[PDB]
Amino acid sequence: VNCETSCVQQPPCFPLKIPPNDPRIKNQADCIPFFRSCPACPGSNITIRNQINALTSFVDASMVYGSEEPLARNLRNMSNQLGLLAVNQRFQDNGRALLPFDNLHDDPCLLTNRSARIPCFLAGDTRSSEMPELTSMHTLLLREHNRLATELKSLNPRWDGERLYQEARKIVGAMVQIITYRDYLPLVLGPTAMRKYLPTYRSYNDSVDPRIANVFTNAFRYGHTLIQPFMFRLDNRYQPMEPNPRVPLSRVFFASWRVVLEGGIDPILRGLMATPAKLNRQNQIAVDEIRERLFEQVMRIGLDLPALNMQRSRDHGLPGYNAWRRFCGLPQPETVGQLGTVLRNLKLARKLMEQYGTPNNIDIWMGGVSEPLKRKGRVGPLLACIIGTQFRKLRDGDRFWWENEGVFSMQQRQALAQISLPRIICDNTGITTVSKNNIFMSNSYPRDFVNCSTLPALNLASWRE
Amino acid sequence: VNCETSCVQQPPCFPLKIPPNDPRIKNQADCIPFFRSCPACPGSNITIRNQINALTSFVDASMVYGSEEPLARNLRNMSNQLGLLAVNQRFQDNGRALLPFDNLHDDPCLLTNRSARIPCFLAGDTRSSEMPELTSMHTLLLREHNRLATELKSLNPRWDGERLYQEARKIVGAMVQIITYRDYLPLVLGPTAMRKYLPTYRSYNDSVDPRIANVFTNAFRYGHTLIQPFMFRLDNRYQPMEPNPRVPLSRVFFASWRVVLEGGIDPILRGLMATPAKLNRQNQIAVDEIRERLFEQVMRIGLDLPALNMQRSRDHGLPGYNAWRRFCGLPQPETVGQLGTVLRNLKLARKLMEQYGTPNNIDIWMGGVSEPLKRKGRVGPLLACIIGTQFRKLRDGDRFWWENEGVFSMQQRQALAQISLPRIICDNTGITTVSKNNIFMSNSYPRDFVNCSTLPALNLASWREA
Amino acid sequence: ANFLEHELSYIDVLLDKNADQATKDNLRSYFADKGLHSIKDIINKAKQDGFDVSKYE
Amino acid sequence: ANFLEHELSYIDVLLDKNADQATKDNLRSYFADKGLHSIKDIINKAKQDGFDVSKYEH
Amino acid sequence: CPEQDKYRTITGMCNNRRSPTLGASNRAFVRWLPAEYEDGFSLPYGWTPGVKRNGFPVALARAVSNEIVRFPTDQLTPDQERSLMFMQWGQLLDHDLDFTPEPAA
Amino acid sequence: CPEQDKYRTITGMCNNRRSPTLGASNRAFVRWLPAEYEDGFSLPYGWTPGVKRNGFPVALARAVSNEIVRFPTDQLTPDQERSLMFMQWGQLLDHDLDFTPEPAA
Ligand SMILES: *[C@@H]1O[C@H](CO[C@@H]2O[C@@H](C)[C@@H](O)[C@@H](O)[C@@H]2O)[C@@H](O[C@@H]2O[C@H](CO)[C@@H](O[C@@H]3O[C@H](CO[C@H]4O[C@H](CO)[C@@H](O)[C@H](O)[C@@H]4O)[C@@H](O)[C@H](O[C@H]4O[C@H](CO)[C@@H](O)[C@H](O)[C@@H]4O)[C@H]3NC(C)=O)[C@H](O)[C@H]2NC(C)=O)[C@H](O)[C@H]1NC(C)=O
Ligand SMILES: *[C@@H]1O[C@H](CO[C@@H]2O[C@@H](C)[C@@H](O)[C@@H](O)[C@@H]2O)[C@@H](O[C@@H]2O[C@H](CO)[C@@H](O[C@@H]3O[C@H](CO[C@H]4O[C@H](CO)[C@@H](O)[C@H](O)[C@@H]4O)[C@@H](O)[C@H](O[C@H]4O[C@H](CO)[C@@H](O)[C@H](O)[C@@H]4O)[C@@H]3O)[C@H](O)[C@H]2NC(C)=O)[C@H](O)[C@H]1NC(C)=O
Ligand code: HEM
Ligand code: HEM
Ligand SMILES: *[C@@H]1O[C@H](CO)[C@@H](O[C@@H]2O[C@H](CO)[C@@H](O)[C@H](O)[C@H]2NC(C)=O)[C@H](O)[C@H]1NC(C)=O
Ligand SMILES: *[C@@H]1O[C@H](CO)[C@@H](O[C@@H]2O[C@H](CO)[C@@H](O)[C@H](O)[C@H]2NC(C)=O)[C@H](O)[C@H]1NC(C)=O
Ligand SMILES: *[C@@H]1O[C@H](CO)[C@@H](O[C@@H]2O[C@H](CO)[C@@H](O)[C@H](O)[C@H]2NC(C)=O)[C@H](O)[C@H]1NC(C)=O
Ligand SMILES: *[C@@H]1O[C@H](CO)[C@@H](O[C@@H]2O[C@H](CO)[C@@H](O)[C@H](O)[C@H]2NC(C)=O)[C@H](O)[C@H]1NC(C)=O
Ligand SMILES: [Ca+2]
Ligand SMILES: [Ca+2]
Repeated sequence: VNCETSCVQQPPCFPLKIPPNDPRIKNQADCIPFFRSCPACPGSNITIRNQINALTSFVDASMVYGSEEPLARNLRNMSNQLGLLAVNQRFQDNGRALLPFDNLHDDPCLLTNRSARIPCFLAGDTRSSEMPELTSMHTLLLREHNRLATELKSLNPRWDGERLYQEARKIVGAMVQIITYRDYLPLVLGPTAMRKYLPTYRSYNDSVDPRIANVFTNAFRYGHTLIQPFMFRLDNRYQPMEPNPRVPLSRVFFASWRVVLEGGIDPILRGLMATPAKLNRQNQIAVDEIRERLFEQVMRIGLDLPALNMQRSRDHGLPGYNAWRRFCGLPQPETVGQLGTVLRNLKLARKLMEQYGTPNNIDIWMGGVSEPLKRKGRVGPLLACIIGTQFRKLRDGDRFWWENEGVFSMQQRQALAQISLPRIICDNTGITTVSKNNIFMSNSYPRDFVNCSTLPALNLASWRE
Repeated sequence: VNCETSCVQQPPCFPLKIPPNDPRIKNQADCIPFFRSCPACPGSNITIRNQINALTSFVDASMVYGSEEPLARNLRNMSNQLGLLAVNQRFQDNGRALLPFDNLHDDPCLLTNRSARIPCFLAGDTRSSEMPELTSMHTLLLREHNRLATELKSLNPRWDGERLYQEARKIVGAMVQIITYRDYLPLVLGPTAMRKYLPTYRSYNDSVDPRIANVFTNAFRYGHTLIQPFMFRLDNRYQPMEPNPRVPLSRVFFASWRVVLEGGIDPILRGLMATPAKLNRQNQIAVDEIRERLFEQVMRIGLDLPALNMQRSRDHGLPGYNAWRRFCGLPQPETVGQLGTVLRNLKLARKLMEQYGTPNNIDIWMGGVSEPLKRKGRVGPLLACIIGTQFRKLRDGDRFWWENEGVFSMQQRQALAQISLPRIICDNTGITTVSKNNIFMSNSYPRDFVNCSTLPALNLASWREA
Repeated sequence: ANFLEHELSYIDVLLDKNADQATKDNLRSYFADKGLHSIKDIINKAKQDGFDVSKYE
Repeated sequence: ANFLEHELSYIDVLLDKNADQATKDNLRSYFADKGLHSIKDIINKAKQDGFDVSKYEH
Repeated sequence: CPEQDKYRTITGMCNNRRSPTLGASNRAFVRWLPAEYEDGFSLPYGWTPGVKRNGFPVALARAVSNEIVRFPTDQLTPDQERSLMFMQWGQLLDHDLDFTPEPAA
Repeated sequence: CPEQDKYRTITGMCNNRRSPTLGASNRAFVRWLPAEYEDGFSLPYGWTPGVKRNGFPVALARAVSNEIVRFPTDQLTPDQERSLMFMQWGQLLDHDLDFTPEPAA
């Protein structure tokens, strides 16, 4: 009944059973912990179970600002009328801001080092501290808000705290929108699927449903295939930082301490920019730092993120692979030979047939990440359909989409078109040399790196009253 | 608060307020009773409210057989192994079966004629007694079941009760399927929409959702426009039956006594076959017997079925007209002039705009029934889209669709292709002259009538199991 | 919940001494599924539900 | 639910004698929305939730 | 759901083997469009006095009936090309397809 | 739903004016396909021992992971044309979009 310590299968626990000849877990009476997701309609014999989204579906930077009204108030600096977000009041990063600390029941970040007694961070989403690279991205956007607010006040002295926070939030949201749809998604879907699932924006459509589909919570976990087994940190010459430049991830999960003490966010960001991602390969899907040692520092046993993915699929009642191919207009393989043709791999086909029996029962994440990738993309046809379909609904179904008439002026839009994640680092960190062009493709120092001065800033001239 | 007697608006009640200058209800403090439909997830702040279908979406003759297993058992004659449905034990119709009587806590039928003390009937659906014409059709299908079971027993003597029942049920289900998609829906949609929404059947598709859509519960009430204000009864020369050949509908709702004591189902069926439907017209939508006197004999006030339809759609959270046109790929008029073009009627467009302000708020039933009818159909393009779309899913998404490989043999399929509703009436009543061609178009006696002998029966030879 | 009028004819078959034993067991089984186990239970349930059982002795 | 670490700095502004009174009313109002009406109620909530408020008493 | 079936369930269950409630009795209707309620999730338009729908007053359903639907019944137009059976079969068919329960008192 | 507004709500509410919960927080996911549960409506595949899915035993997720996903970490292939920031922005973006609550302890 306590899903963390028992292996008993009784609500709300759906523990993963252990096969014979597991490489890590020898004991078949053990399990991997799993809580079924909260039902929309607790207790019902009539409804078909469904899970809940605790956030706004929209790309509105809710991970910065919160998706619930109390939390949003708590994240704000209410000691002034400058419309700023709260910053850590105990520690700083070479003078720059850090996320405030949260007050949790069983702070997992405290169970990581213990000596350092550094609690978890507080942010718009609850997972700010899961890996320090994520925390550095939260911290960056927090600082960018406070930058924008400061500058807007300076430019519009008459403006109060509400107006400031709101106007800055509007910009932080639009910056997430632009990075996401201009620089990122085309490198996930590839050119052909981008043009197919995300044609040039026209206008808002009050009849497009902007909800997140159940299936997207599992299919967007494609990015678990990109996760490298170390966290990389670099000095001001983009050289390894000593003494510990390559931390195994099993020692980075929930490690808020590493941010406050082991040099702040500047090193981590440099590392993200100059280190390549892992490539998905059909024989190299995900690594053991998440497949064997996920959250080992804060739990009884280490977890298998891939297997969690596949248990969740089942907890959420997701149809299998072939059903999703039919949905997306893709051929549905029945035999092992036909699955070989779809995967360009009769070996992987055989392996999936040995486990699943039919291509119909293949779990979505597994089938999805098995598929050969699209040209210049990092997902295959199935996953590109699901992901592409969803991001279109979040653009066309968003009343406050940055390009929609009435959200920004033509002048304001012209200014925003110059934003770039590189500049945001230039503007909010101690880093003076950053990636170029697509930050998501640039990955080699020094070849792919430029000086900050060579980059245009965001002109807030159009935000004068 | 009892929604039947209170006009207070407190859950679960959503009473219809009365406008000033109501032609019928002079008392503005009065109201029309309405219970909101039961929520799937009662009490939730998180889910978006939705209603429940208590029946099988499939065209499976569930109104004969029941949609719940206890009820289905109770509908069966369990005193022998003949696989029959239970029949009335007190009354017959010139030798022939009636539906048994139900035992209700509050039985509205008993209120229609207090002296005759005839309760409501028991059937697969709970509404069989609402109008004697509906009861006659339920009675017919029950009889057809017992005929088929009898004949199958004769043909396959070793078969037990369960086998008989199931095979007869399977046939009655296919008979409803065939009448519905061969004879009925083409005269609802018209040929253009039929070819668009109901192309030739291919095979079962386990990926087609066969659920009823919320909107369909409101949009299929199009048929309220076809309702005539009398029940017609005719004798065995197809001449008016005395004393009362034309009974006002407000005196036939729940009036089971009329079937039992005023001469059985043969005159009611004759009436159906040899009397026109009402035509839907833009200035003649629905009649006063359902707009002013619905169930007036069995409640405190007469109801307004059209108004109920529109309150219900609001209860069920349905989008308005223009949202449904967008859904169906149809133009969405903004202005009164554009609504006039879409309705081919500027006067009605004005009337709808006077009430609703925008075509976006027109309730779906009202917008649906306002549309000019498709050629050789009796709905317009929006209702034809909704209704066509639904019945496509009910066919393609049904594993036991009669034409699906493995449900019937090829021989059994050829046999079923002969069935017709007129023959069923011949086989189960004292009527020897019935409608020709499409029963649904044939309507004038004697021009459109034939002798039963001219009609071929259902041959059950391919049901023989050696 | 409620006893049905046509079920009274089933009470007649149970009290028919010359009716088939297999027929009686099929009906007892029908009623046993509805929670009525003896002929007394069945007649008593019909009374509760408004029927007149005076011709049962 | 739980008192937050950064809210301790708000207790400092309230107890700053030389601070702006409009600033103090903004904060009183912030805490009054959370159900905390007096400076005592605020300090006595922070202690429950794991913080030290002795640096504000004897 | 039994991997073998000769006849249909009474409840409609197991018709669809992958998703065996679909079409069965006592389940929710399917939604082809997101729902439209006064408060977002529960309340019907017309519930609260003064609350507009999409910027316009909600018309009383009985007013809409009175002003658009009512007509003089002796002027009714018979359908040359449809029998009364055509209406009756529709009702009988509706009763194979849908029944939306309401609380009792 | 204010008929006029300048900024977004925190909850996402009123973003769509016709259907104002759409995209708001603490609302159910939308289903693009009918759901697939062991018992039709709630139980997950693999819940009950010996219950097959569409005619075949349900694979332990950890078995699938062991056989299909596991690889030697020293073999890992760097992506020439994607930075580590490309994975990180995905996670940050995931957290703008969805979070599926579970009970605690
Ligand atoms: C068995 O039936 C299923 C169910 O389909 C339905 O069956 C009947 C009831 C039909 O009358 C009709 O009502 C319907 O087709 C059949 O599966 C369907 O197959 C179609 C065709 O591929 C497929 O449509 C494609 O969907 C994708 C995914 O997005 C869709 O769903 C989301 C849901 O919210 C929507 O937001 C979205 O708008 C869309 O509806 C979509 O990407 C495809 O469109 C893109 O590609 C097209 C070209 O490839 C292009 O023309 C278009 O502009 C887009 O770029 C869309 N394709 C087309 C041609 O419409 C359904 O999703 C799929 N659904 C299901 C439930 O499986 C199935 O074929 C049939 N099988 C057999 C054996 O007959
Ligand atoms: C605003 O967006 C609306 C939604 O747009 C969707 O999402 C965006 C992000 C894009 O992906 C977009 O391409 C998507 O469509 C959009 O409204 C939509 O418009 C389409 C096209 O008119 C409508 O599709 C039509 O639907 C009817 C009804 O059947 C549908 O529902 C049933 C049950 O759910 C399904 O089984 C069907 O597969 C359909 O999904 C169909 O009858 C119709 O097709 C028939 O007619 C066409 C034309 O002759 C033929 O080509 C077909 O073969 C068929 O014979 C269409 O499929 C869709 O319902 C509608 N959705 C909504 C929400 O109303 C709208 O147009 C956009 N507005 C603007 C101006 O941008
Ligand atoms: C004699 C003919 C008909 C009626 C008497 C009658 C009555 C009703 C009533 C009272 C309702 C409920 C209204 C409410 O919102 O409270 C109702 C609903 C439905 N109808 Fe009616 N109807 C008669 C005739 C027809 C015909 C000819 C129809 C269509 C061809 C038809 C349809 C429907 C449908 C589908 C419903 C909804 C059923 C549900 O409970 O979901 N009716 N009718
Ligand atoms: C350092 C990188 C990442 C993690 C650590 C991490 C961890 C998780 C965990 C534990 C889950 C929950 C699994 C479960 O079913 O219990 C999880 C879910 C989701 N991920 Fe993960 N993830 C890391 C990295 C990524 C990247 C790069 C993603 C996208 C490109 C990504 C996506 C997601 C998504 C969308 C989910 C589901 C979210 C929800 O709660 O709805 N993750 N991740
Ligand atoms: C709210 O904003 C104010 C103003 O920026 C912050 O005040 C600064 O706090 C830092 C760190 O404690 C001090 O070194 C500065 O001297 C302060 N500046 C001024 C001008 O007062 C305050 O810390 C913020 N509060 C929160 C909770 O973030
Ligand atoms: C746990 O956190 C402690 C607290 O900072 C880390 O200790 C510091 O490590 C650096 C680098 O070795 C030393 O220069 C400091 O003097 C240490 N501080 C103190 C006060 O101990 C420690 O390294 C962390 N644990 C691990 C395994 O890294
Ligand atoms: C079950 O079927 C039997 C046989 O058809 C029915 O018995 C007949 O009932 C009628 C009406 O009471 C009698 O006139 C006949 O004499 C009976 N025939 C025989 C062969 O006994 C019986 O009524 C049916 N039971 C139910 C509940 O419908
Ligand atoms: C109500 O039911 C009674 C039967 O209890 C009907 O009375 C019969 O009416 C017919 C036709 O007028 C007479 O020939 C019968 O002799 C009457 N029977 C008895 C015993 O009274 C009555 O007409 C029904 N309907 C009305 C309009 O009240
Ligand atoms: Ca969001
Ligand atoms: Ca049915």
